[PDB]
Amino acid sequence: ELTQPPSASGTPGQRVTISCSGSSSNIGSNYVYWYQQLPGTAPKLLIYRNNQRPSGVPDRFSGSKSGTSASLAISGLRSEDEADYYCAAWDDSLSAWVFGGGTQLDILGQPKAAPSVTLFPPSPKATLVCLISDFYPGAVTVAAGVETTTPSKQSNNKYAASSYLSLTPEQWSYSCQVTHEGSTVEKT
Amino acid sequence: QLLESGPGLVKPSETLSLTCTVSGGSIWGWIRQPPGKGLEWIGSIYSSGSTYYNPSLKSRVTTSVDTSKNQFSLRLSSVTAADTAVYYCVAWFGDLLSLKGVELWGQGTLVTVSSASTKGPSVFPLALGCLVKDYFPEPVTVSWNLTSGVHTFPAVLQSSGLYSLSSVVTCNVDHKPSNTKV
Ligand SMILES: CN1CCC[C@H]1c1cccnc1
Repeated sequence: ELTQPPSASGTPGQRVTISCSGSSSNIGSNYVYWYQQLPGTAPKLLIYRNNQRPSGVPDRFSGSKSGTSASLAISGLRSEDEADYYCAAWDDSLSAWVFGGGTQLDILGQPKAAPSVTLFPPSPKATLVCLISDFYPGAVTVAAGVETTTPSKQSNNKYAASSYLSLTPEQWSYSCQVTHEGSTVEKT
Repeated sequence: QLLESGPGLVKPSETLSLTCTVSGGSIWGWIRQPPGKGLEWIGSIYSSGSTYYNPSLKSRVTTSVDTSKNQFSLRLSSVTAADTAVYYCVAWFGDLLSLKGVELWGQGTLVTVSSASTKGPSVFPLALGCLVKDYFPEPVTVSWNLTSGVHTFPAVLQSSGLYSLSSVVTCNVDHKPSNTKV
């Protein structure tokens, strides 16, 4: 439909380009739109009419279109630019709005960070809550009745996860071991 | 942002209904995003009345606009698990006064298609923070009294099919699908 690379990366202070490839019936004959989407928020329109910025959008974002291809350019990259970017256009043969698959833009240069770990005891039942925050890169290992979340990107572009050990009050010291880049911390 | 409303839980085979408030515009439409996936166009209605739908949603979509009451609406009938997504309403204005390229989006409403019942969460103190456990469906929102040092973590889905999450400060729990405030 509209095809975008799944991934891009850029360096703070530098530039990135995100491509969007379509056909004569869409990009070839209609205006291209570009969106920035941060996780868990609505898309925000960055570009309309191929190359125009809505009021309020920084001039660091620019757009262009040649034949059946379009590109979003971002200069003076900052960490907060880390987001999913989508292209969109009307398609004449389909009579439909079509969207690109999105390009996940990652911003390089983040230092390694050890996880902040907090373990809460139980306050009828018993749940041990291990909370893991502010780590980078976004992978950790935690060590019956264990349920551990996948790593999710925080709004500051570091990572978080939580682990939950379910026990009966009769079963209930206990320890949460969090491993990140060979380094393990225990809470008890 | 546009004010988007409607239930966050729909049973399979029943109808999903959402509404947004908007003053004016040129095109009103709906877009959705399944968990971990891209943006999918549902349908658009133009100020002409011309209306267009995603053909894969066969005969299941109905969109409408009532400009005189400042609203537009989506109905999606006969839903299945495949219709679980965050749904957005969108209103295109374009170049307005001095303003240019105006497009407004609803905040996004998670609709989960499931035959399981709503279940309000049980809230327990962490000592600091709060534990919000055994609820369905998503989401819960947690506020305190305080905005600094507050970290609310994404929920875990336990083997019971129920969710749990925790919010920490370095609590006002709200579960709209069960209408519970702790
Ligand atoms: C003009 N917008 C650009 C991409 C989506 C499109 C739009 C907005 C509102 C209703 N339908 C389509």
